[PDB]
Amino acid sequence: SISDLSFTSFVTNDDNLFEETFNFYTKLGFHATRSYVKNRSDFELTGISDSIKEIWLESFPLSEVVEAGRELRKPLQESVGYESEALLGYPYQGGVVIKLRLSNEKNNDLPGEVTFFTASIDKLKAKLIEIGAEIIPSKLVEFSTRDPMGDVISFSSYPSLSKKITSPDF
Amino acid sequence: TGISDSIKEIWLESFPLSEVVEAGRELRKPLQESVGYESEALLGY
Amino acid sequence: SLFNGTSFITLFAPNSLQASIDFYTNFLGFAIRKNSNQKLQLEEDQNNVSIQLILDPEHAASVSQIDQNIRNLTIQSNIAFKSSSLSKLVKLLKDGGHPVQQSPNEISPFEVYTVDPLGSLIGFGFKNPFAVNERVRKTIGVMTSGGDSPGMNPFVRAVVRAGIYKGCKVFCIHEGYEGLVRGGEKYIKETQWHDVRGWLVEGGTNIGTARCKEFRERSGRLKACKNMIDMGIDALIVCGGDGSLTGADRFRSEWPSLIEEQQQFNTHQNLNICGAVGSIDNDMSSTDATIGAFSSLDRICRAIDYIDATASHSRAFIVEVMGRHCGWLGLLAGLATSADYILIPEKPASSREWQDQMCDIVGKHRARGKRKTIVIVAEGAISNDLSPISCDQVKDVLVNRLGLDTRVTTLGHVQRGGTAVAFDRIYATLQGVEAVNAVLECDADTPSPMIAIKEDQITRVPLVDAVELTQQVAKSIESRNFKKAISLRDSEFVEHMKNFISTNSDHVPPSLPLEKRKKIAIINVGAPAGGMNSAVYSMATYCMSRGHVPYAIHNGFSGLARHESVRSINWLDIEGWGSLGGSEIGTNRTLPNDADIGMIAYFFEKYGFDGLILVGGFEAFISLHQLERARINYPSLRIPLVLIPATISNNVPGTEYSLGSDTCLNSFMEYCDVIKQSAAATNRVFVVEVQGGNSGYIATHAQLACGAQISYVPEEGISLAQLEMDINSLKESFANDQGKTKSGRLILKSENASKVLTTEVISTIIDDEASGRFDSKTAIPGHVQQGGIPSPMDRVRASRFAIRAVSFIERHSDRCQTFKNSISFRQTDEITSTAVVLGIHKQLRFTPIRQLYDFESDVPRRMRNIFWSNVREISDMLSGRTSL
Amino acid sequence: SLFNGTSFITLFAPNSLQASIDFYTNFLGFAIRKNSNQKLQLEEDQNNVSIQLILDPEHAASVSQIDQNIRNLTIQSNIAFKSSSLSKLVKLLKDGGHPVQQSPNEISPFEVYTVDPLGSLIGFGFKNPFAVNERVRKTIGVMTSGGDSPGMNPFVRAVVRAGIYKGCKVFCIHEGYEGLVRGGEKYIKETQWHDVRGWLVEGGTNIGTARCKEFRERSGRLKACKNMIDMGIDALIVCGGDGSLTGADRFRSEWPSLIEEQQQFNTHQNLNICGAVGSIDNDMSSTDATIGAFSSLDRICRAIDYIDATASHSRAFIVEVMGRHCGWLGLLAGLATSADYILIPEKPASSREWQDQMCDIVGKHRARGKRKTIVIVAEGAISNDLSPISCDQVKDVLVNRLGLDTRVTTLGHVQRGGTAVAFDRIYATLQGVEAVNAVLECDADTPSPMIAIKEDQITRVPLVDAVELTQQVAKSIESRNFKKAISLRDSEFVEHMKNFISTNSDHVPPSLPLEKRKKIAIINVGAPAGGMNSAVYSMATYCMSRGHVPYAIHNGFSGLARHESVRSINWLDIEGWGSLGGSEIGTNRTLPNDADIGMIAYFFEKYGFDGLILVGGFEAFISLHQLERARINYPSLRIPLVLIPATISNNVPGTEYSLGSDTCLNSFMEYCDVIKQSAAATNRVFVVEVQGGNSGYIATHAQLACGAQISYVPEEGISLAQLEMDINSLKESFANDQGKTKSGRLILKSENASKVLTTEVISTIIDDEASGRFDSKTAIPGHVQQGGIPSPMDRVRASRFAIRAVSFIERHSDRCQTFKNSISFRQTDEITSTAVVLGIHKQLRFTPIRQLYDFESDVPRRMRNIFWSNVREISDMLSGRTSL
Ligand SMILES: Nc1ncnc2c1ncn2[C@@H]1O[C@H](COP(=O)(O)OP(=O)(O)OP(=O)(O)O)[C@@H](O)[C@H]1O
Ligand SMILES: Nc1ncnc2c1ncn2[C@@H]1O[C@H](COP(=O)(O)OP(=O)(O)OP(=O)(O)O)[C@@H](O)[C@H]1O
Repeated sequence: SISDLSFTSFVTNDDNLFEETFNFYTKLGFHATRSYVKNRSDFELTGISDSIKEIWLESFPLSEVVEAGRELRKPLQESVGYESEALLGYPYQGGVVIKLRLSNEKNNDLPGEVTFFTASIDKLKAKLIEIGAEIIPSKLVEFSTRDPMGDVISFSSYPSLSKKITSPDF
Repeated sequence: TGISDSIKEIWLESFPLSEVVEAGRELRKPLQESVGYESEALLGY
Repeated sequence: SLFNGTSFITLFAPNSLQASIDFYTNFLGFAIRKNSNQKLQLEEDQNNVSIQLILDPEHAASVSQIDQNIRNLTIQSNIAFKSSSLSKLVKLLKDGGHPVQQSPNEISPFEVYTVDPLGSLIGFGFKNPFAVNERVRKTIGVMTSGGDSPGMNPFVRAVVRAGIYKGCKVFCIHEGYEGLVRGGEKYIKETQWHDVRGWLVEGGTNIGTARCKEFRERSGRLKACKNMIDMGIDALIVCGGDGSLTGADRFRSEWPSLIEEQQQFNTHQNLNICGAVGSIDNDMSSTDATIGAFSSLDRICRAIDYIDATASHSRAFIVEVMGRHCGWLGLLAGLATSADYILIPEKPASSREWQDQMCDIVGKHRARGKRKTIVIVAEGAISNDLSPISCDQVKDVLVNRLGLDTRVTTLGHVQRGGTAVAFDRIYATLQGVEAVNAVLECDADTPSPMIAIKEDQITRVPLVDAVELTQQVAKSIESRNFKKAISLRDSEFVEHMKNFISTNSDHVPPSLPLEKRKKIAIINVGAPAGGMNSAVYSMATYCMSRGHVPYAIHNGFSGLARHESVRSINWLDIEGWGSLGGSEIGTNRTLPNDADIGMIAYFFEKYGFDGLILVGGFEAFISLHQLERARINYPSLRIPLVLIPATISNNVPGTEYSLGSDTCLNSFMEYCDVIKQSAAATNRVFVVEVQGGNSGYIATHAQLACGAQISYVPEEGISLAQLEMDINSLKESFANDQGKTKSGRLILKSENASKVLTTEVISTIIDDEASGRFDSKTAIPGHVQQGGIPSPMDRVRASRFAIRAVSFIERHSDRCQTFKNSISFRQTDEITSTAVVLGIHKQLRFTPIRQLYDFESDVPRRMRNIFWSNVREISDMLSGRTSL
Repeated sequence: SLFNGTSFITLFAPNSLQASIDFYTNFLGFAIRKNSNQKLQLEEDQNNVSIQLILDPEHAASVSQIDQNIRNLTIQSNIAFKSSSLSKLVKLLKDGGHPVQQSPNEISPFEVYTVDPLGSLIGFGFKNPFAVNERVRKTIGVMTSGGDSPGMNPFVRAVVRAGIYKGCKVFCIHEGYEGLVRGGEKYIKETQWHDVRGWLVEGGTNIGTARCKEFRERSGRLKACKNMIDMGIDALIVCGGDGSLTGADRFRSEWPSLIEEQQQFNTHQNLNICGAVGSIDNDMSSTDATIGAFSSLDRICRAIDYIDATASHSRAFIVEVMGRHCGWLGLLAGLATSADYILIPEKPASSREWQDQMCDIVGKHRARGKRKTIVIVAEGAISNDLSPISCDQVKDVLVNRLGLDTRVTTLGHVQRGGTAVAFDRIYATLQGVEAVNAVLECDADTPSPMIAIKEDQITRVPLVDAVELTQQVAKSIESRNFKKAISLRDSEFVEHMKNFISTNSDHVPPSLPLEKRKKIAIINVGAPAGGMNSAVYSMATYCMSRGHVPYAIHNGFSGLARHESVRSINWLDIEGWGSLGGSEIGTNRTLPNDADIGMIAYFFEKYGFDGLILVGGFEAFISLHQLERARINYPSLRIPLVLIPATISNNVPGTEYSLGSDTCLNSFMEYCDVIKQSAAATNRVFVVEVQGGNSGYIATHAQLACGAQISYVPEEGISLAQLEMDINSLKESFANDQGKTKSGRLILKSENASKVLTTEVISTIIDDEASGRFDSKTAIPGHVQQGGIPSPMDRVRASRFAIRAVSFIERHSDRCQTFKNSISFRQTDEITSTAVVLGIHKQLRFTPIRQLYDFESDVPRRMRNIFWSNVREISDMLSGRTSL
């Protein structure tokens, strides 16, 4: 009874690789929502498998932007198709947890990859050429890219990919 | 205790000398039923 | 944003792919998409879950195999899934042969591995309480045989009611076998439900017993057989002694007495017979306790207690005990009252004359300081050469060989009179119920059963095998193989015999070599409970017997940490402790962490304790866990830690019996009897407030033992609908009392059953609803239910458990000293096993604190899953209660 | 063992030794041993403490100096000492210029440095609660002047009692100056303690006021002077308005009227005079509030509230307000009731005609949706050219220039009548007390005082300087410098004027440039309190005024974490919120850590909040601390966090005033009045149960405002001895009622004062002890004391505080974004300053949560050091209570 995917975790031994990966996604629209380091005040929810540093990045979902004419700001859940649930309701839902292991011990990276959805395929392609590399695709995948981690990019389970502001029903 | 932090810490104790109990078997430590033990608000003398 | 969502996970397989296809489909609930292009795994409709699998050689078989084994150490990049109720998937993986990683095993994130390793699962984005979990007819005949045994009336009451409830006519065969042989309406009377009213309190046998000379011959056995077929009795239930049941067994084999002198012979072709032991002796071999044994033991100890309750030199006292065949009463009384010398048939003097043996033991005791010498003489008191030893024989040795003024106390019929003790009432009742079921469940291919108790649990044992075994013991005594006779008796008897002689023997050189001798400490944690002092007495005397140094930690963990309350235990100072109520050491509810855990650890190393015995309730339970978990910090705590549960409540997991619960049960049972008697004197109900806290154990058992109509328990609570139903029950009960016995009515309400509907509130509602037809009054005795003088059962059980505790510490100390003398202690499985809870389960077993704390307890403010569910059902059956 | 003990510490010095000798002797209590061998430091007798100091060159000056500075970074081998009460040594070191290291600053181990660094100190061996800490006569004359002002009777009551208590004759000068000029027994009557009974409730002035034409001239001023010397009045207390006090001030300077026409001239040589402002106007310059101002403001708002409590297009309503010189009543009513347009003398239309100004503002409001237009017209309503603007003038503009059917409401005498509001009763009383003390403490070299309130605190200000300043304001208005006149008024007036025009102005372009515009959120945490909705209304309207985006977090932290309750605030939707009771947003007691702190943090970043305003009680206080402490984990929380205390209790540290306490005080005061009135009708006492929890603030103030004989508070508790003493007081009180006014008797008991001695128990004890001479009845209103419609004070204070909160977030947001956009956040001092509590202290100040949580609060189950100690003393004085 798995709803969807919660997050992807990337573990590294090299701090230099860790920080360069953080800055890579930072340039790509990610925001660090939670941070950890070796102080007894720090809250622990994730830390195995332990970790010396951990940065939780979030590329926030897309909601129906509010007009006020001044400059555009995010709405609330007073939005178009928001249906309140027992917990939170029902908006293009992606978070990636970056973990850093000690000096020593640690497994080697296996061959698998993750494919994320983008409603701005060309805008992403342009930032990647402005930053890193753009791998050619195989199979829904539009293209692919890399850092110590190789990743794929396409459109979600829906038919197509950027109308954030939705059409209200009749 | 852990500052000043620390990766490892060992607390060693060379226990005080008390009035040893006879039982003839082999000698063992007494209690605070000992000679000059005077009980205080906390622990005694 | 630009990373707008998460479309799918892409996995590359070596060349084979199918193993993973089977895993993600059976374990995760995925499905292969229709018409595959080469040779997509989607979960379900209206979703967005997808995993892509490709057979391209991009992932190696050698690398993947090495990575799987590498993970078998309890780091790599992974993928987490949002999934409700992770607990169900973790069990499905573990049982499917897949290892998993989780937070408190309660649980937060779950993580397993496939050919595609590290497949995580979270129960939510960030920290918070998780995502909600999605979507047969036969007429019975009862009889009693042999001498009066307390509990015979409770048994008959049970048989009459159980049989009635199961829809069958119950006949009470008056004057046992005599009544069975003579027959007729004169001796075989049909009994009604209301005819056995308040028989719980009644002593002896209301039916009656008689020795039938004719039934000893085939002459009478045939006459009895006719009378059963004439009365239409399809089944017989005998409640009596050894021969009483052997004669029933002979009657069973001799039943094929077809005697031509066919309608009746066709119907009444087979004898449905069931036995229950109604004896004070406890001589029957296939049961641990016979009905009346503990009440008789109680009468004896009541006398010994009175004897001990005085001053004086040159004084000896003889307690002449009833019990012709067995020495159980002598041995247990001797144990419960710490008697100097016991004369029982299983253990006569062997290497020297009984007079020399007695005088030596008595002498040693007086020499060390003990001024009140108590000698117990069994009815079956015998010498090697089977010569019976009389009381006068024993008296003259004490008066002439020693200078003691001896005063003999003889119980006689006292040992058969009085009401049955709580244990006898509870057990005789359940045995009565079982006897009916056994008799109904019986089929011609099933051997005739005898109802037996085996470590606090009702069982069925073949009567032939039990009759044969008792004879084997008598044969061993008569053939002068006493050592053999002792082993032939139940395992509890052999343990008690060992326990007694060891505790009776400080005044003889230690039984262990110098190297094997240890420093064992004892504490009392929680509220006082009967047997706390007995557990201390038995442990100290057993330690002296082995050559150990027994230490007592006065006034719990607070006394140790704040005051260095480690005190030595002197044999003369602990004189009469086994019979004293409360805690002489001092007990409190202070936890090791509420006192200084570092200071407890410091004193443990200062005094160099090789083990610890905790005697106490739930606080002592938490204490064990707190001491066990602190082992990583303190090597001083890396020693065997044993808990002997002691609470009147019985809220501690690990045991089915907590020390002091029988003492408490019996005091409350005596209180309830007086209250019901008072109700019987005036159309009145009593709402009796019960102790035990959040544990409904005492009210359950008191309801059964007293004949209470209802018992309101904390596990169930009190609903208005049940309260209205129960009040209407009372309304009807009193409307139907017109004609029957006025036995009185009780409602037992555990204080914790309702905070709103209190004893006082409940009673006012009864009066309101009663509309003058009857009244209600409360009975609130208070937190006095503890009781003074502990029950002989509590004194005895505490001795047994204290010794098993010392013996466990002996066994495990060697293993512990490895973890003690070493740092780098990673808290293994070999060490966690040493922090244990001693308990009764169906079997006497030590259970590691870890499994009971994490899984078997309401660790929180509740301090408590119950076992007594069946007892509850039966007590509602016997009182006509209708639940909802 | 072999290392049996610790003899002494040996320290080596470079060549000089003396600096350390001075340190260990002054700071540690050591002493130099008698007759030194070369050129030993022992502590005391019957001990074993010793430190050896040697001057041998074994330790270098360069190395030691470098090590001392190296330690100034908050590892090295050290020595620890066993020392009781470490707190005292830590203060002695820190203040002596020595740095120290400790555990919770409460504290466990203390560590400092000398020339011999790292000298540790522990308060015990291992973890446990620490080692216990070792070892003048003059006769007064009162008068009232000017128009009726609620609170004049409470003031006179105070003066009569205070003066009596201080041992001096009090005379009440009837008909003010007229009575003073006419003199005699007819107007100057001696007043007794019982003569001012129940005057708290009484409206207007029982003494009376009269405009004396003669006193305006030297003719009368002389006659008045004679009458005082004839009556033997050594001191005068005037309670009145502006001119009423200016005339008293002129009488003060003109006092040297020796006039020969010497015994009396020698004694009555100096005029002891004291002033108190008895005006509804609030025109006097050196005080923040005049006596009667808030009651008058209350009458006005009561009318506006009734006007708003209806439907309708083409409707306008005019509220004609009494108040000739000042615009304070108009401005505050306008603010409290969110009026469209106010016509006050300090702010007449300047750049355009008042009709054009009014029509524009009114028009804009109607256009945006507001259907009920309320226009407030001051008595002093004026134009630029000082032409007075009438109601009819205003009516015709609304009826003819706009199509509105206008209905005028004129308060008239309503604005002077009725009982004084809780604030007026409390303040007038304390002012009366102070006026007496001031008059007694007066000396010829001391300038005549006027009693003034300065931000909820009673002060003394020179009457001449206050008279001069009020004239300066009048001069500014008359000289047409309104901007100047506004600045000349008290700082609260200037802030309120700014607050009103900004909240009145969404319908005009934002006051901040695009870059400086932020996203501010608001939450309500705890139980509801009057002003919660006003704080929300004012914050949202002020945000729109600046160009910020106001967000409302519905139903506290639980609503955010479990349901994403971030909601936008629309101006039309919040119509009338400033006047609504409770919390429209939704409030609860759920803490950020009891809700998901990670989820709160997630939504803070999802919506990108630039600041947070918490409106609530102690749970909102803990909430701040919990959000502040989570900043290390979540960059999203590294923004200014501001708490505006809102509790009826006033338990939150940081403020002396919590929002809703005046609303609550007033509702309970109204309840107590009815109860006392009922007691007055029947020899009866009422024990009135008071709310506020563990905070005794409300019962303290209710005792003063209602004239309760006793108030039982949680900080003091209720002793049996005090209860017996207080009951005997009641016994005597009723025995002495024979002859005096029957005003009734109250005892106020905070529920938390005693768990055993409850309202109901206390009252039954009174009846038992009373022996039929009087009876006792309880009054338990319940947790209803919250109150609906918040007090004008609460509506006004909430507006002021909400704006100060937004303004703080504006100031601190730039600094925060440094910590927000950066990882490696080490939790500095620059950031901890942003998590603050807005409060009143003597001064309106923001206090960092860290200092109030760690040091100023009972963080635990108590949720609460008090300031109201003096108020308590005075209320016991005024009621004749004797403590123990
Ligand atoms: N009947 C008894 N009652 C009480 N204690 C006994 C009894 N028999 C033995 N003991 C305990 O055992 C200790 C040793 O007893 P003993 O020296 O006579 O050896 P034994 O093996 O039990 O005797 P035997 O070989 O004659 O049967 C006694 O001193 C006593 O403390
Ligand atoms: N008497 C008033 N009553 C209510 N709001 C007022 C009043 N005077 C000004 N305002 C508010 O201030 C806003 C701007 O006021 P305005 O357009 O008249 O400029 P101003 O500086 O107040 O006027 P002036 O220069 O004529 O004194 C109004 O739209 C309204 O919010």
